Amino acid sequence: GEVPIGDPKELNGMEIAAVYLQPIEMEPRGIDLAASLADIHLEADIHALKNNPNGFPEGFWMPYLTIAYELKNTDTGAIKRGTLMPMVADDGPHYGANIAMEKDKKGGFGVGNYELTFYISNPEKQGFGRHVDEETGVGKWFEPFKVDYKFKYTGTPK
Amino acid sequence: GEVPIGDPKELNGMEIAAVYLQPIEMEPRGIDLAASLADIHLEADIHALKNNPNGFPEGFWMPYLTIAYELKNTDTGAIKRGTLMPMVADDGPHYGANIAMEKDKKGGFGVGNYELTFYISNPEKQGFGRHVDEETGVGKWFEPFKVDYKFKYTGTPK
Ligand SMILES: [Cu+2]
Ligand SMILES: [Cu+2]
Ligand SMILES: [Mn+2]
Ligand SMILES: [Mn+2]
Repeated sequence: GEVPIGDPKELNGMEIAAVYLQPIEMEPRGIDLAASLADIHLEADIHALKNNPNGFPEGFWMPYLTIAYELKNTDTGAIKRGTLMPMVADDGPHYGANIAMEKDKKGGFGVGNYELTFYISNPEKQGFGRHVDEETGVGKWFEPFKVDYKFKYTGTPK
Repeated sequence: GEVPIGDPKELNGMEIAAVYLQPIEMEPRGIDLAASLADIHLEADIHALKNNPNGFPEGFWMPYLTIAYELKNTDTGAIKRGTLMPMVADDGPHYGANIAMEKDKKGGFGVGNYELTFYISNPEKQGFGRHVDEETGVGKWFEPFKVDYKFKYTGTPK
């Protein structure tokens, strides 16, 4: 029951797609918003492309990325921010977070037209190294960037 | 060059193998022992097996693992410990560390018969989440475990 969010982007040797589905229960507790307090679960699917400049195989999950998001309702004008934390599900690893939409007590996060922005920084920010030697070395990481999406939130799918 | 260390184990839905190379110049700087001060680059190749109980596709590198090593020289008795940090090379991500062997003056880490032990803890120790709902949930993480290797160190590869 995954609803697609806009069109996927291909940049910095990665494919960056967005989806959302029913809220999910995550361990460890206390890091994420609880399932009952949320309406959706946002996910960032980031996998390596062909000939990734940082040495990642095609289709491999891009790990240790630092992802912040910004969800804007174009109609009501409401904006919220958070972070997508790394986790694994039955369809493998991803970056995600439970998000309150209708249940957001501030309001203006119900059914409507939206803009989603990711803010991604490379793995070195989290202590992930890379070889730079002649034989096995890879190229420089990307500078912090962002990708914009546009989608229509049709309501909670739970 | 790349010299293999012992047999690769199949434990806890993972293929765990060990190899060592020539000292690798790594970035960012400061994070690892310098290539000029080292004699080998110890490596731990850990990927998911078929039917992984924690949702990881077959072949995928297992991320966010805490790997501590204990390299002991059975002839001389000299022990040293450290941790293998995550990094990427042109053939993909792995856990590695530059190690001083002949260049370590504090012990007898020269050519001879060695024992290598990895002490691996699950991704949840570094704040890696997992879904536990019925629809998209995965199995419980493995408890901390050891894997043992026996090899003969022949010197710096060249
Ligand atoms: Cu998730
Ligand atoms: Cu390495
Ligand atoms: Mn998914
Ligand atoms: Mn290798």
